[PDB]
Order: sequence, then C-alpha cells, then structure tokens
Amino acid sequence: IANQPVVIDNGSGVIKAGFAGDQIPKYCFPNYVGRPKHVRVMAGALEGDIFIGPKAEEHRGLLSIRYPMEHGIVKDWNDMERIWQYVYSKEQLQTFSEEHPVLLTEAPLNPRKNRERAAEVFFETFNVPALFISMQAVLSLYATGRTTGVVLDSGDGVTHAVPIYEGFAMPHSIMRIDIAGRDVSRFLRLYLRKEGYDFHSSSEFEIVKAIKERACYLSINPQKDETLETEKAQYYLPDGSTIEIGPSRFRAPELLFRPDLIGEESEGIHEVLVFAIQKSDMDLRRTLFSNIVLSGGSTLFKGFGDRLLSEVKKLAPKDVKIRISAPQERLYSTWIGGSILASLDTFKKMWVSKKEYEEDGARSIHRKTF
Amino acid sequence: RVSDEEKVRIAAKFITHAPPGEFNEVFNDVRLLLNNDNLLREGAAHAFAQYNMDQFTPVKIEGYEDQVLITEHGDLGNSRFLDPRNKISFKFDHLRKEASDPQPEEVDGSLKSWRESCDSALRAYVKDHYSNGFCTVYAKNIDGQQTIIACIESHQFQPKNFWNGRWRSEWKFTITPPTAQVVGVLKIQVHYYEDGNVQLVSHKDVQDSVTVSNEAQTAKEFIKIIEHAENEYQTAISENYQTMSDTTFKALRRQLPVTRTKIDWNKILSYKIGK
Amino acid sequence: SDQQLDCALDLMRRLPPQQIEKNLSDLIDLVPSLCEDLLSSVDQPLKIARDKVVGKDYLLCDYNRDGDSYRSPWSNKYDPPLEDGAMPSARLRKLEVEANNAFDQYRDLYFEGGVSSVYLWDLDHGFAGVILIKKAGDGSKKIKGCWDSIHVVEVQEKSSGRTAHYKLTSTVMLWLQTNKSGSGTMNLGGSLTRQMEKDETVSDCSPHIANIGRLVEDMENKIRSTLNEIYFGKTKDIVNGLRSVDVIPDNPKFQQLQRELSQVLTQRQI
Repeated sequence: IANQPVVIDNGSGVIKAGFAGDQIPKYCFPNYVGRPKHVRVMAGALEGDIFIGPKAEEHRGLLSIRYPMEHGIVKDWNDMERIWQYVYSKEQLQTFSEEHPVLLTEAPLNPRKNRERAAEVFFETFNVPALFISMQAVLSLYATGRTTGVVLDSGDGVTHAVPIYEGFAMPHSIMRIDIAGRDVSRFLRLYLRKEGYDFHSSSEFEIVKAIKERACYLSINPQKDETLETEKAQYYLPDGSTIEIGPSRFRAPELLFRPDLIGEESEGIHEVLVFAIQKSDMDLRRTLFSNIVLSGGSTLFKGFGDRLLSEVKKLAPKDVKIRISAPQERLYSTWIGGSILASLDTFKKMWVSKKEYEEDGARSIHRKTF
Repeated sequence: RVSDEEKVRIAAKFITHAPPGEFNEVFNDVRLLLNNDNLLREGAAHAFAQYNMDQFTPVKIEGYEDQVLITEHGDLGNSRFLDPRNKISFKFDHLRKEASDPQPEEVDGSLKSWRESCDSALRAYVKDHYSNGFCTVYAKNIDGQQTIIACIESHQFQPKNFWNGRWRSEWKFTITPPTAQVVGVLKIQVHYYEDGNVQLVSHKDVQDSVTVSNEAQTAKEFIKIIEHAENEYQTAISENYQTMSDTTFKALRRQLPVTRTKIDWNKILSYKIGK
Repeated sequence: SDQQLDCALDLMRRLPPQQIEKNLSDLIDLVPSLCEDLLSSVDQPLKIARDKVVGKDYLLCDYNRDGDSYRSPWSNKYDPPLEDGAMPSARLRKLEVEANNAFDQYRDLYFEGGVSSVYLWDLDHGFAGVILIKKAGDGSKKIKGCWDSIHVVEVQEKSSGRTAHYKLTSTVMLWLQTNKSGSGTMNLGGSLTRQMEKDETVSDCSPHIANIGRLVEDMENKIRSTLNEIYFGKTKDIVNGLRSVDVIPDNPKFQQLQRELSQVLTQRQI
C-alpha cells in the first residue's frame, strides 16, 4: 500500500496540510479549536459546536478560542485529535487516513512522551499504514536545495537554530527556546493595556496577532528609539474604532532578542544562532556562518534580518563573511521540504510501518527518527 | 635554592595526575621547565610506569594486529606485561610510544582459559559500546583467590580541537562456587581548553554479587552487568548534567534575579530597605 | 626563561583548577626565579579577609593590596596598619563607598549569599575598579560548588562632552562538584575569560559606576550562558560519542541514510 503520502506539518500557531510532490500547501489554517461562548437559543444555528479552520476564523466573536499546542508541546490531546480528524475530513482533504502514508513534523528536543502519544493517535485512532516524524530544519534545507547551513526558525511556539553540514544534522548543537510569536503576541497585548486599549477575550486575542503581523517593526538601535519620541501611527480594528499604537509596536518584538522583558531567562534568537554555530566543530563554523536560512512567521518583522546581521557582527569573530539568506515563502518552507522528502523513492525505507509498530512499539519509532 | 630532591617530587605530582591527551606534553612541559633532563627523565620513568597502568591504555605490539591494555594485573614484575588474549609477554617502553621484543609465555591457565572465552565475548560488546574500543582481560591468582580482571578504555584525542575525551573501566570478577563477588570502578574524563578551560571528571564504584553457572552464561552475564551500568552511568552523566547542572549551577548563581527583571542601577543607587 | 613562564602558564592551564594554590606553590618551589612573574600572571581563587573594626568580610587582590597589608573597603584601613598606605582621593573614596553599596545589592540579588568586595584605584585620566565575589554552595548537600568573580574595569573619562571609555576584563572561576542520583559523582572545573569595551555618555541621574555595572550584568548573563554551553557542548558530544549504545544501530541506519541522502542529492538538483 504505497499511495500518494500526506504531509501534515504541525505547528502551535498554524498547521499546514496537503499531498506530496506539490509546489504549495493547499490546506493551511490556524491550529486551534473554537467553541461557542453564547447560548444557542434560535433553531437553525451553527451546528456541531466544535469549530476548526475557516469557520472559526469567520465566526471568531461567538467562539472561545483556545490553542492545544504551546511551545511545540500539545497540552490538550483531544483537541489535536479533532484537528487531525478535521484535516482528513471532507471539509479539507477529502481522503481516508487508511490509504495514504503520513509525514509528521515536530520541533527538536521535545518530550518523548508527546512523540509516543502522537504515534499512538496516528496508528490506533486513525488507521495509518505508515508514519514518519521528522525535523523542521532538515525539511527547510531540502526545500531550498542546500545541504550545508544553519536553519534559524521562528514560528508561534518554538525558536531553534539547527546546524547541518552535508546531510549531518548534529543533534547536540541544536539550540532551542520556549520564546516565539505567541509570547510576542502576549507581550504586545500587555503593552496595549499599558497604552490604554485592553483586550482580554479569546476571540479578541486574534486581533492582537493581526496588529502584530501588520503594524510592527524592529529597530536597529533600541537605545536610540527609546530616547526619541514615537509618531503614534493608527490602525483600524475589525469593528471600526481607531487605535493609536504608539511605542508598543517597536518594543513588542524586542522580546525575541531580549527575553528578560517578559520575565523568563533565555538566550534569545541572535544568541541561539551564534550558539548553534559555536557548539559545532571548528572547521565547519565558517560554512555555517555563510549559510544561515530563515523560516517561520515571526522572522517577517520589518528590519528583523538587518538586526540579526548586526547582532551576529557584534558577537561573532571579526573578518568573517556573514550571510543570512531566506526563501520568498518563509511560512511554507518546512512543508515544501516535506512534500519533496515524501515524493522521493527513499521515503519508503525511513518510515515506521503499522506492522513494525504493532510488533515493537515506541522503541522502533525512537530508533527510526535518530 | 630548592633542593634537587624537591624538584623531582614536584615533577612527580604533575606527571602522576596529568590529563592523558596532554600528559606526554605535560612531561614535555616539566622537562622544558627544569634545565637538566636526567633528574626529571629518571623520576618520570617511575611515574610513567604507575601512570600508564592507571590509564588502561594499550601499547600496540608490532605484529599482533590488536591493542593490549596495560595495568597492575598485567605487570609481570620484570618491566614486562601480559597479553592474555594473544598470550605473549611484551616489554613496554614508557617514554617511547611502542612496545617491542616480545616473548612467548606458556602457563597451565585453567582459571585463565575459562575467562578467555568470556574475554573474547566482552570485546564484541566493547565494540558495540564504542566506535574505537580496546580491552585486556587479565588472568591472575590473588592471595589464593581466583579473579578475572577485564579492562576497557577509549581514547579520543585531537590537537586542533583542544578537547579530549577519555574512558577507563576497571572490572574484577572473583570465581567462587556457587556465589561469586564483583568489584569495579568506572572513571570518565573530558577536558576542553579553548578560550578557557572546562573539565569533566567522574567515577562510579560498584559492588555486585554474581552466581557462576556456564561459560556461555558467565560470559553474557558480566557483560550485561557492564552494559547496563555503563549506559545508566552515561545516561545519568549526559541527562542529569544537561538539566540538573543547569539548575544547580543556577541555584548557586541564577541567570536572572528572583524578580526575573534585570536589576535597575538607578533603583539600587536611590532606594532604602529595612525598618 | 621566557619559555619557562610560557610552560608554567601552559601547565596551570592543564592541571586541575581546583588545586591552583597547592600547584602554584609547588611550581614556585620548582622555579623560585619566576615567583614574582607567576604570582602576577597566574589567576588563583580569591582570599578571604576580615575587617575587625566593622566586623565584615572583604576580599583580597593585588590592586587593593599595598605591600604586606590590604585596604578594607569598609573602614578604608589596611591590616596590618601601615603608616602611609596608598589611599584613593576623597572624591574617589566616596565613589568607592557607593560602588561597594551598589555591588552589595548586585551580588545579594543574583546569588543571595557569599561575600563580595569592591576597590577603585585612582588614575589621572580615569578611575579603575575591581569587583570580587565569592559564593559557596550548599555544604550539607553532596553536590559542592562555588562561583568566583574577578571583574576588572578601566574607565577613561573624556574631558569634553561627558563620555567615558570603559574596558572590562572579566574572569569566572568555577568548580561544580556533583555527588547524587546513585550513579556516581562528577566534578567539573571551569575558567572562561571575556573582554568588553564601550563608550557611554555620562548621565547626571545615573553615576559612572552604574554604567560600569551595566557591563557587569550584561557580561555575567552572557559569560554564564557561554560557560553553560561550553560545559554541555563538550560533556555531551565527547562522552556520548565515546560510549553510545545507540551508535551501532544508528550506524547501520546512517549507512542506509547515506544511500538515501545521495539519492536525495541527485533529486534536489533536478
């Protein structure tokens, strides 16, 4: 049973899906489960009472949105099962789970219990013929067409700098933080309350994400922007009322570089990138500096790459050629790589078959990934 | 003016406890320090004997095609060491890298023949644990007692990298019917010296009681004890330190303060506490 | 004898940093002519001192010491009492008292224990300080450990514009002992040194010591995180790479992955 395999690229913020050997993921939607706050009085209302994807985006105000996955670690397993069922259902894929092999993705260095429980869901609840979990950085390099280079990424949950050199993903040199787009959105929400405009509701939380996506920019010199007084630019909400954003827009994405502002000890994106290069061998450092690939949604801030280049110039040894490259479609970089990896004839060897899982168990899944 | 006898004792302490990646360099550093060679060269020769036994390092004898570790259990006493696998005596030169001019040895080896089957097994499991692994399973009578003494090591030294990882394993198995007694110590050492030093130093002492049954069973039972111990050791050595050192190293000094805010210097210089 | 000093420094860089005091004393026994050179060049754990008039501990360095006696930062006096010791200026002494008080609150927040000391020696173009800290771990626990600061700073005050070129040289001398988990006991000894320079404009609100402090805080957060990794980056790959039981099953897989990557390599291109 070697049908066209499916590539479900997981993520805390957004979840991508579709078939192998494709240019773009056809099925992209945000990873959450909306449920109705209000009392459904009238007959002929929205049926089901568990909303995922575009229906939930259309009907935000009704639904109490909650995310199942934080920092690449699922909290609510029943919610992720409903999301995966919605992916396979007629509203999105129009396929059965029994036909196609599965390509899953996860952030590196996660708890193994969650990886085991993920496999249990795919093999038992769904009747998958073969499963395969993989890295995000390895796929992003397959999407670009390079083998050597570091992959800095920044989704909604995790930020991790994975160094790879000619098909050798060093498991030891992988740096990681639990600081990312969701924490930046939460930090921007806190700043908007300091400005004046309070947002506490779960449906109203996605307006803060929309403001973060649209009206934000990362300054090169933060001390210079602190001394100067801001212009206070405007933005229209979904309702109609205008909001002067003020200094919150530029101080919000500083969290990624300065993790002390939220109140939690971490390295930072720029430190993690330097740190992933340093932990590798001495001969391979200069090739890793030359090939730095960006990925994820939280790398799309204005003057983000320029700030990363300046931070590398400050920390790294002098007289070294720095190059932070990036693809055009930074959001769909990991999925394209999975679609390429799935289309290859080698893919049959790597996967965990259902028969092999039934015989061995979790140990076979731990062996095949690394 | 320090006495010549004082100079040798100072040299001995450094040579007896030097990191094996750079110990031959440490000897060169002690020799490049003090002008005269003979005073250190004579003193180091005795230190090297005691030192190269505690390392469990093998000298390759020219025509064996394998590596025989050297310890206190191989020491014949006449400056020559046993090779219990190939069963030939060899003279180990302690300054120079090689050991040559071997001598065929012949002993009844009744206690020694039993363990050599367990030895040849152990090797295959050593090869399983390490990419490059060498061993020696000494056979000897100790004050009437009957004792197998397997040893394993691993040497991973590079000059350019400035890091050196070194493993040494000591394992004694006393044969007593039915119940046998085991004593073993397990020492790791890693050293990184770039932009400043970091050292890993370790050991685990283990006391175990085993029961003898068969040659196939005793060969696969001791190895099993070693396999589980050295994995549990490496597991703890890797997994505890990556997390627990991070928290205990943090319990001493925290990465950010108890407030989780970078301390304000303006606050420190114009605030008062107490009553 | 310049090579002897190079070897002496090379030897202290390879012997255990836990026994610097014993090995340095023996190294001076073996080379008595280099005694003055080694005492200046070889960094060693900081000595504890006690101010009897105030009833407080201070720390000892080469810079604060003048001859046989050491200026206490609390009383401004040397023990044993020297007749005409090398004191700072009355303005710098007042600044030095404010340094001690500021870095007292610094240490007490980061560690919540131990002892510190701060001494600033007067220069014509500048004011140059030493910030010593010594924190001991839990003695009752089997895991012993300490953390030691040696932040030396040099501030070049400019004439016009009120700006100041800072030059921080920071050493961090650590020894973690770990005796737990019923699996054995490991003792790890670190010693990284990092340099940082900066020109900052002087504020009337925040004095120059606060500007120095900001370098210490940022340096300590970075040195600590750098240290932290140099521990794992080596203790992980080196130890795991030597005795990995999962190396032999993954080696067969890696060889399969070698054929696979090679098939991927051709297909990535076209």
